[PDB]
Amino acid sequence: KTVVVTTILESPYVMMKKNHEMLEGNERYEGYCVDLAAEIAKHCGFKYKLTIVGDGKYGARDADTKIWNGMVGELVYGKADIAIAPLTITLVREEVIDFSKPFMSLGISIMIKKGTPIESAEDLSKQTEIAYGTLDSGSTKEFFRRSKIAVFDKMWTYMRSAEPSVFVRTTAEGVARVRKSKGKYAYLLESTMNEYIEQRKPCDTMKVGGNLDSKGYGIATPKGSSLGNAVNLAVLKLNEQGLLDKLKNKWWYDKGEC
Amino acid sequence: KTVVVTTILESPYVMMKKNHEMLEGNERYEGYCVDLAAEIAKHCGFKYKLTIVGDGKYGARDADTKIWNGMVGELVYGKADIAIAPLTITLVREEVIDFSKPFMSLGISIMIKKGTPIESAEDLSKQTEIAYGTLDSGSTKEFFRRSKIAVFDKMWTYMRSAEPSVFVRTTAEGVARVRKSKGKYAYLLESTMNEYIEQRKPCDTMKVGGNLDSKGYGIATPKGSSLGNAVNLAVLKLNEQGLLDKLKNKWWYDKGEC
Ligand SMILES: NC(=O)COc1c(F)cc(SCCNS(=O)(=O)c2ccccc2)cc1F
Ligand SMILES: N[C@@H](CCC(=O)O)C(=O)O
Ligand SMILES: N[C@@H](CCC(=O)O)C(=O)O
Ligand SMILES: [Zn+2]
Ligand SMILES: [Zn+2]
Ligand SMILES: [Zn+2]
Ligand SMILES: [Zn+2]
Repeated sequence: KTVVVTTILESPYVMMKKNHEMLEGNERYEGYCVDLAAEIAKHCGFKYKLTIVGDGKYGARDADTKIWNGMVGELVYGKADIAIAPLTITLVREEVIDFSKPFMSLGISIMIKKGTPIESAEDLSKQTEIAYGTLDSGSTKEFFRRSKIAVFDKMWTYMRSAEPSVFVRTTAEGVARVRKSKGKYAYLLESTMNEYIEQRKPCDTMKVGGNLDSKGYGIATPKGSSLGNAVNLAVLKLNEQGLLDKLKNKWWYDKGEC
Repeated sequence: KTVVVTTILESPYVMMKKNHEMLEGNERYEGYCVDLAAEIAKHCGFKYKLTIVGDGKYGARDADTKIWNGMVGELVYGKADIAIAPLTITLVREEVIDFSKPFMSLGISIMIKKGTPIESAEDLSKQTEIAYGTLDSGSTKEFFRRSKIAVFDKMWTYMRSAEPSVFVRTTAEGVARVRKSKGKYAYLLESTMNEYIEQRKPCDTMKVGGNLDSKGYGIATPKGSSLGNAVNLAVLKLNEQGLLDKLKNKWWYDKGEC
């Protein structure tokens, strides 16, 4: 059976090839997770189809209904067999889906427009002139809502009540807002994405301060999928062989234009 | 039932307290893994006894007999219920034991005596005046014994054939060898241990170069153990509370004396 892979359009993980209208199926896409999907499928011995998550979301549970959206939702409700995307391993997600060992490390980080007078999360929390926000329906927002760490809870208190809204629906929207706002919007997003964007034209953003936490992305499968075990062994093999490092280099740094 | 925890004397993960005499059982020990064990035990709801691996090794499989030694062997042969130690997640181990998601990241690194004229692994490989080696029965030696990277394979060819032997039985022996060889021995070990030692008196070693790979330590249980699931959930939770970040600062940065 063709394994249905859910993923998300997020650079440089999955992107539309420039001539994708003349290509078919998996060939329409390129990027880190496209290359990785090919390798996981080869080492696990399955055929597969890449499908972009319909609602364009990573995955969170609605607080009132308790329905999961995004890629998590496609797995939970049986629409996809596997997710190969920059999907963060979290405890609440682990209650409903399974994750491989992580294939890439990351932490929450701060993106500013160059010259913004902020060097840290503590800096951000202590002022109001520069607004700051995070992506909707993702692990970064949930991180702040739940955190018991003084500085991060102070940030949550501000963000949840800030008007106009400081949350964005896609990473690209957040990045554009940073670039537009003349230094008055900072964006909280994962270090991997922050680092990619810093090396992309117009080279007008940068990552400041240390990461706020330390986690990783995992390949996710529905609970009790037969695929879980083989996928995990494939991730370990590819790490040890050096593939993951090679792919990071290909899509981040060899890709660099600043 | 009291859970038998296997671990290994390795700073700053598990150390006999200087002062101890009036202490018994688990109380004799201190360290990152000692603190982590107490947290895992509290979140999983079990009592436990810390035991130091009998053969003082992490664990490797004998090529001729296929018997596993070290902490891995203690799990495989049913001599302990769980290992809580800086035990590297590897493909060959995952075939015989289960690991939690990683609780700490590390990479292979180079330790020199300060002033040694080496800045990289490439430097080591291209010369012969300065000897170099690694720990026996651990993941670092296997890394080299398997690597296809030109520089690392060149290092392997040298190390496996060097006389006298460049391999050591314990990390402490490796560190002593660096300290007392006047810059003529360099030691390959994990970044975590290297960075700890660099901030300890006599402050005469340092980490040079970047890491050679990127991996993680996991909590290990015997295949199919009934502890596995609860332990993984606990590592997830401790990470998201930040407790793991807190213990890292306690045992690395608060321990600095240089
Ligand atoms: N390519 C790689 O080597 C990346 O793999 C790793 C790794 F080896 C270690 C870590 S430590 C950070 C926490 N480990 S986790 O991401 O599996 C996690 C996430 C949330 C709760 C508990 C544990 C990270 C990597 F990505
Ligand atoms: N990687 C995140 C999405 C990005 C973010 O939340 O910053 C997740 O899995 O939800
Ligand atoms: N962490 C290693 C031990 C130290 C080393 O090999 O450098 C292991 O689990 O085997
Ligand atoms: Zn391959
Ligand atoms: Zn004593
Ligand atoms: Zn606790
Ligand atoms: Zn033998």
